[PDB]
Amino acid sequence: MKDFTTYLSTAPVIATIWFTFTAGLLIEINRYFPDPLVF
Amino acid sequence: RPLWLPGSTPPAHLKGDLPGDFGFDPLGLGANAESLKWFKESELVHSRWAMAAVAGILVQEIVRPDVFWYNAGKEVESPLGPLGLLAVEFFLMHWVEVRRWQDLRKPGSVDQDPIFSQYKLPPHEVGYPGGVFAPFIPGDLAELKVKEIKNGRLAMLAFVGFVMAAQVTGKGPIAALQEHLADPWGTTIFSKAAVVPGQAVAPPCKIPASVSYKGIEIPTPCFLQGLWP
Amino acid sequence: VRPVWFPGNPPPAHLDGSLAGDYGFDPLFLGQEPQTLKWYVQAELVHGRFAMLGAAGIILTSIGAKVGLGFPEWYDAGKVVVEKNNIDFPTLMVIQFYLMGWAETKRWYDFKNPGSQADGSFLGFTEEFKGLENGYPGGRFFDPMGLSRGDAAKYQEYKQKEVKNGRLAMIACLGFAAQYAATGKGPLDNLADHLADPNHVNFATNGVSIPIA
Amino acid sequence: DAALPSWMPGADLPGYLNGTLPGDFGFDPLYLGQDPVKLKWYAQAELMNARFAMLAVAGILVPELLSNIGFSWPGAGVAWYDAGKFEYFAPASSLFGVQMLLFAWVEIRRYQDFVKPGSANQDPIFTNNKLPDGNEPGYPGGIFDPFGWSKGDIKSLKLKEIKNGRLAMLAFAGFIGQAYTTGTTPLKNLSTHLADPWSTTVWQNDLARL
Amino acid sequence: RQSWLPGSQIPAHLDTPAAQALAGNFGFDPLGLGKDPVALRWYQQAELIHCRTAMAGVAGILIPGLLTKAGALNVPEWYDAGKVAIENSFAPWGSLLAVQLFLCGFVEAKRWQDIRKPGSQGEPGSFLGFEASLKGTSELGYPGGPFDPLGLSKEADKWADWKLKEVKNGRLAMLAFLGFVAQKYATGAGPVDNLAAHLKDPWHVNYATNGVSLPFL
Ligand code: CLA
Ligand SMILES: CC1=C[C@H](O)CC(C)(C)[C@H]1/C=C/C(C)=C/C=C/C(C)=C/C=C/C=C(C)/C=C/C=C(C)/C=C/C1=C(C)C[C@H](O)CC1(C)C
Ligand SMILES: CC1=C[C@H](O)CC(C)(C)[C@H]1/C=C/C(C)=C/C=C/C(C)=C/C=C/C=C(C)/C=C/C=C(C)/C=C/C1=C(C)C[C@H](O)CC1(C)C
Ligand SMILES: CC1=C[C@H](O)CC(C)(C)[C@H]1/C=C/C(C)=C/C=C/C(C)=C/C=C/C=C(C)/C=C/C=C(C)/C=C/C1=C(C)C[C@H](O)CC1(C)C
Repeated sequence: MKDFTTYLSTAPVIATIWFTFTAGLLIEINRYFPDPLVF
Repeated sequence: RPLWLPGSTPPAHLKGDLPGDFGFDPLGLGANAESLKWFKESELVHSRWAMAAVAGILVQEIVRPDVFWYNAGKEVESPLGPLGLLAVEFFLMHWVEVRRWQDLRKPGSVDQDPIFSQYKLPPHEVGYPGGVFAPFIPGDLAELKVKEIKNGRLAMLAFVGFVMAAQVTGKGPIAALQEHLADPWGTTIFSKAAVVPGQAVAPPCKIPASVSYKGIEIPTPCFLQGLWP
Repeated sequence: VRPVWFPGNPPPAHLDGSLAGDYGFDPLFLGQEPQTLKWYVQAELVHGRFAMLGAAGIILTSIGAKVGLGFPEWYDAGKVVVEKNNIDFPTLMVIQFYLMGWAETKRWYDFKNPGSQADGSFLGFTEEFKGLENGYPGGRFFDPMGLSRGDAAKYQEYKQKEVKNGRLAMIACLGFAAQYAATGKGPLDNLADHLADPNHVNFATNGVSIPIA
Repeated sequence: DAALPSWMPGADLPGYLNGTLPGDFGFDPLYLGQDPVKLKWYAQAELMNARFAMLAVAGILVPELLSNIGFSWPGAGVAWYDAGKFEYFAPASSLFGVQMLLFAWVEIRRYQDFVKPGSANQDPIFTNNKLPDGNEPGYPGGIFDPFGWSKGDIKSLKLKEIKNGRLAMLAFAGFIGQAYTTGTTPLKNLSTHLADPWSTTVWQNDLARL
Repeated sequence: RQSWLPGSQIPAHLDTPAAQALAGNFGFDPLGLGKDPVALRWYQQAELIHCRTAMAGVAGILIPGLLTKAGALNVPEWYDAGKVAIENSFAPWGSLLAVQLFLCGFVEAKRWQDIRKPGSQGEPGSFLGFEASLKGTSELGYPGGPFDPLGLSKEADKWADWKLKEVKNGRLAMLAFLGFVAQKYATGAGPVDNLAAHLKDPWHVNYATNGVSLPFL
């Protein structure tokens, strides 16, 4: 399990998870707050 | 030594020192010393309360057969208001229960009369005050203690039976006994209900759900009617 | 030596039979690490206790619903309670989250630092939050009867009974969810329907479990 | 931690209460008197609050007691909470200012004697007039005790004073509570309760408004 | 050792003897903004100023507001008192703000120079002889002289207690004002009105029912 977690801690896996989280957050924000142009 | 199961081994924590010790503890609730010390007083208080309650219920039905004990809290009118009686009972019970609780947690600390300095209870054990509380002790103390705990256990089961019979048949203890003695084969709990994988029949709750007491609507539901057999 | 989940296969090295309900069941090696295993033990205990309470409540309410007592089903009890009594749903959510947050945060920081909640910073209580073992918080508050501080063998037997009953309750809660999602009725209604005709009223005839049936 | 009287026979009282202060019964569940300086200040605060509450309860109960009998005077039917908006020889503001100046003088003198015992026993105008050297804060004596009542059992009298003061403080709190709930004077509440105590209790009266 | 989270690891920068001498030390610093001792000293001064300013403002909002509920006063709401006060005033808000900025800048600059160099305001022949009283005590942010006229800071036995009553209260006041703003943007009424509305029915009048604090419910 330690080796598997270390593999999950590698740069491509971490980048994939982080970008999926960031993209999901932005998509959900644009979904609940459609068409945001100004503050 | 008599036991609750002849030929069985009593628990290690039950050495037969306390009165009424019959080696009955399958759950091991009395394994701890402090827990056993607290439960001993709990059993003694429960025993005395149940004994007085059962005797009172029987005398109530004998003297007043037209008044149901289950309805005794509703069909009794006194010049003293219910809230006043509740306040008096709350203050007196609070005083005596705090004194008893302090004696339990701190033995030999509340034996002195707070009003008169010339009155003090002699040294005793927790749960057995004595002194002014025991003006006459006819016979041995250990034998009488065993008799008291046995009568108390019987009275506890008797009160539970009183409540269940009053909720299932709607009659008092003597009335239920006479009704059972009239038709013994058709008045037992087995004759009133039965459960099978295809049908589950239970006796109806004779106690009404709501009781009107000076415009307050006190709810009076039968104890665990859903789990009734 | 001890019975394992799948007979004939040796148990894993990280499961030596010391914990309660140890049957060497870890094919994915999720609890291979010691700290992760400790965290998972506390998670399983919390899950089992919550599932036991949920299963007991569901069974009692279903018993009252089957007999003429007016009880609602478990899948409608929340709506019935919030509508029958003037109870605001977000307020109840916030109150529950406050109380659960306090209790769970104290339990969490006790897991991170064992015995740290016994310093007396919470109203002066010290021995009531010391904690006996991981996931087993003994004391006068959580164990007023003192069944964990007397007769060690009985305590171990009760630990095994607790973990097994918790696992069974978790399976029961999953069964409640699946039965409501498939049949659409209460659990006791499904039990009565099965007892009426067990050869034709089961999951093989509900039309949802087996689509090719 | 001795044979001194306690508010709970058998309870483990704190050790900072050794019976030095009058009416020590070891009653401090919140441990507010742990700090010796805080306890020293709280003793004087309790004494002052107790004496003012005693004067207040006496001044609330005496006019109502004399009003219920044939005795009559200008302010008779006015309640204790209604005496503020009464017509006097001077406006309330003027009396408030005069009393604030007078109380400022006496309170600063009392505080001076509290921070330094025996430093305020001398009369500023008449140098011959003074209080006895043996004195303690909160117990002036001298001209304040012209009858020499303190020459006897000072401990028993101090115990009586603190007990009566605590009872009067609770009585004033009860006066505020009864005036806010029943909206009637305290002696009228006492008469109403004495008419039929079984049906006139705090539970019954408060439940009738719920 | 009192902690803001029983069982949490207290930061090392908040466990030093110099940091432990600060009032209200509960080891609360998750972001680690006080790791630098100089930054910690500056933030301590900022916290003291915020505590005193918030206490004065919250008192000026709560006490007149509570007296307005009764018949003692008639002070308007804190969010509307500025307009009412400037209506029947002798100066516009701009001129008043300019005079205020000058008067506040003078004392704030003197306090800033004292923060940079403790006791530097006692330079002889610089403030018409009043410079002798402008030297603070041994603790930064706690000056004497003209400040503290009653001399309650001379007694050390209660000193450590007094500071504990100043920071804590100040922190509470700092939260109070924050609530005063949030409530104004969630109910549209004053703080006393919100308190009375909640006391009338707490199970239905709270932030879970205002429709703003919980947009997902
Ligand atoms: C000196 C203490 C004292 C005394 C002698 C009384 C006496 C009385 N109160 Mg009262 N009360 C008190 C304090 C006191 N109170 C305090 C501190 C409060 C809180 C602010 C209240 C709030 C209150 C309310 C809301 C009401 C009364 C009411 C009453 C009257 C009858 C019903 C009742 O007793 O309720 C119960 C009284 C209490 C629960 C107070 C607690 C007991 C106190 C602390 C005394 C402690 C007992 C001690 C051993 C002394 C015994 C008496 C002694 C002089 C011999 C009665 C004459 C009712 C009334 O006005 O009648 C119309 C009413 O509704 N009281
Ligand atoms: C302390 C003292 C001392 C001094 O010196 C003297 C004096 C004063 C005398 C004292 C006192 C005492 C007392 C109080 C006593 C009491 C007791 C009791 C009550 C018992 C009971 C006891 C009681 C008991 C057991 C009871 C039992 C019962 C029973 C079984 C019942 C049964 C039944 C039922 C279920 C139901 C049905 O329907 C009927 C029947 C069948 C019938
Ligand atoms: C071990 C392992 C590892 C390896 O390696 C792999 C594998 C195989 C994956 C594994 C396995 C796993 C599993 C089996 C899991 C499961 C779990 C569960 C089922 C849980 C539940 C759990 C469950 C739970 C908690 C539950 C609970 C419940 C509850 C609360 C309820 C509640 C309620 C009620 C009363 C009624 C009302 O009306 C409603 C509600 C509100 C709804
Ligand atoms: C510690 C820490 C660190 C870690 O690491 C992280 C974290 C978490 C971030 C943290 C926390 C923080 C916080 C909480 C903060 C807050 C603060 C505040 C709130 C302030 C206020 C503060 C506040 C303040 C000053 C205030 C003040 C006020 C005032 C003046 C007022 C005034 C006024 C008045 C009288 C009245 C009129 O009519 C109006 C006006 C004109 C309006």
